[PDB]
Amino acid sequence: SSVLASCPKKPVSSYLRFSKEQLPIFKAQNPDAKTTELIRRIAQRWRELPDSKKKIYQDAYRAEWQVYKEEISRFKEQLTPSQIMSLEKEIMDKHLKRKAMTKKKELTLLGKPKRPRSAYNVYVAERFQEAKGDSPQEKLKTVKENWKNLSDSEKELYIQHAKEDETRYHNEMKSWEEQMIEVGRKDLLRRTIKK
DNA sequence: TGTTAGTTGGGGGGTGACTGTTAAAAGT
DNA sequence: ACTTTTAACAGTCACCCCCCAACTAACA
Repeated sequence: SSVLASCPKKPVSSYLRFSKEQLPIFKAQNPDAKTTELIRRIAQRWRELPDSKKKIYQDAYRAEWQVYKEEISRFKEQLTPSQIMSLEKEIMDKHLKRKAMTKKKELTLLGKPKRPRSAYNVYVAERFQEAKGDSPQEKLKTVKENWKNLSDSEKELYIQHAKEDETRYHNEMKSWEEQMIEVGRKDLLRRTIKK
C-alpha cells in the first residue's frame, strides 16, 4: 500500500552508471578488498576516462531522462487525490526520518552521553530475562504488570541504581559539553539543566 | 505547563558513513 | 540568480528504528 515504492525513480547520472558496472568487475578481481577502496579506484578510472567516453554515458543518461519525464507524468496523472496525499506524507516522513538519523549518527560519533535510566528502566533490565512471554513485547508486558504491583520498599534498589545513573549522566554531560565547547559547538549544549 | 523523545529488553529489517561524481532540487 | 544540498548506484560495517508500556530530562 505504498505509492512511493511504485513511483518511477530518476535515471542514474553518468559516473554512477559507470560505477554500477565497474564495481562487480573490481570486486571479482579484488575479492578481499573493501568496497571503500574499490570505489576510490573506480572514480580514478572515471577521472582518467577521456571526455569522449564519458559523453557516451551522458548521452544514455539524457535519453533516460526523457523516458523518466514521460513515466513520472503518466504516473502522477494516474494517481487519485488520496494517493497523491499518501505519497506526499510518505515523502515527508521519509525526509524527516533521514534527517533525524543523520543527527543521531552525528551525536553518536561525537560521543554524547546516553540520558539517565529511570528506576523503571533499571527494573526492566533486571527482570526482562526471567519474565514469561512468547516475545519481547509479551515479556515486556509481563514486567510492566509486575512493576505496577511493586511496593515502595521493593523498589528501593531500582531507585537507588537510577539515582546512581543520574550522577553518572550528570558527570558525563559535564565533560561532554565542555569538550563540545573546545570544538566550538556550544550549540549542542543544553539550554536548560536542573540540578 | 504541556510536549518531545530517548531510555529499558531482543530481534529482524532498515539505513547513514564510507569510498566516489553528477545534476536536479531546494535554499538563500 | 546563484550556491548548497541531496538523490541517484552498491558492498560492508556499524549502529538505528520499531513494537510493546512506563518514565522523565530537556524543550517550549
